[PDB]
Amino acid sequence: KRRRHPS
Amino acid sequence: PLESQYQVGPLLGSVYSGIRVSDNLPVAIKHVEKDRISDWGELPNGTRVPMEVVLLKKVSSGFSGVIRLLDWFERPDSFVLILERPEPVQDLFDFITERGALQEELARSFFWQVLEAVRHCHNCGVLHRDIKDENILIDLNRGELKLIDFGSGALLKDTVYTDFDGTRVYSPPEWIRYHRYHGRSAAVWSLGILLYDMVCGDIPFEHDEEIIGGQVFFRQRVSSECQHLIRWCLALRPSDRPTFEEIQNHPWMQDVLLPQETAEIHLH
Ligand SMILES: Nc1ncnc2c1ncn2[C@@H]1O[C@H](COP(=O)(O)OP(=O)(O)NP(=O)(O)O)[C@@H](O)[C@H]1O
Repeated sequence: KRRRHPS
Repeated sequence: PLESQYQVGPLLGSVYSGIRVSDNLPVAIKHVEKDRISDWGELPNGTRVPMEVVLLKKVSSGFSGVIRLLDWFERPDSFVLILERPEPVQDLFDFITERGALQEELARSFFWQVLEAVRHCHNCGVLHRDIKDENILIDLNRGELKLIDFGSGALLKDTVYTDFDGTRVYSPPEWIRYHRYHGRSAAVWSLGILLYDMVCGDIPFEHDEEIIGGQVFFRQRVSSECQHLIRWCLALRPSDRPTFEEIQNHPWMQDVLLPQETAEIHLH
């Protein structure tokens, strides 16, 4: 699982 | 003028697609709520805008690998930024999600272009502080990368930073353990993260313990030269990290493709 990471 | 100097369209991710009606230039229309801003600055003329605007003005001069601010407006409760929108475009996070781990030749061309863009920033006295694949757009026809989202940025300084609002998994171990860093050395760390992301198809570290352990396991086949550059960027000690000059003189960085070659070979 590859995911985006918020600030 | 405001709502009818730009015909406005659909949401991108609060950022809208727009066209500047005076000449049909594609643009992106970004809205930022005054409540959600913690950093402010003053433009050359003295007046007090969000840091984001200040930093984009400083780097939007000339051509570069950075998305340029064309205009902006204040509203009672928000600011609105009009930005370049290249078309067709895809951001590097989606590009990697779909293509997987990039071929080294392609990763080298992208990474070099990101290095040129970040050097451009630093030359204008601007530190981005959120370099990552999601803050990079690929113009697919020209093979050109553009940096976006200066919202966590700061004026470049040589003294220590004790504040940080970027992405933790791209943040360096000195930030994790001590809540302090220096700009260039932190930027290089995140450039190591980004490079691993390109050649491996995902970031190396998800958890704080992994970040401070600095153990870089390679999940895809990656040349020794590239593994070395990445390990160098990801040195635990900031002063052991390479300068921007040493990165661009690294053996793995030689014979880079031009943007148009990169598009023709890998994007068209
Ligand atoms: N030319 C462009 N400039 C900025 N964003 C764009 C552009 N074209 C497409 N986008 C999309 O808009 C998304 C959000 O932009 P970004 O500048 O990262 O704002 P943000 O910091 O996530 N949120 P906020 O600034 O609070 O609205 C990006 O991830 C892009 O996919």
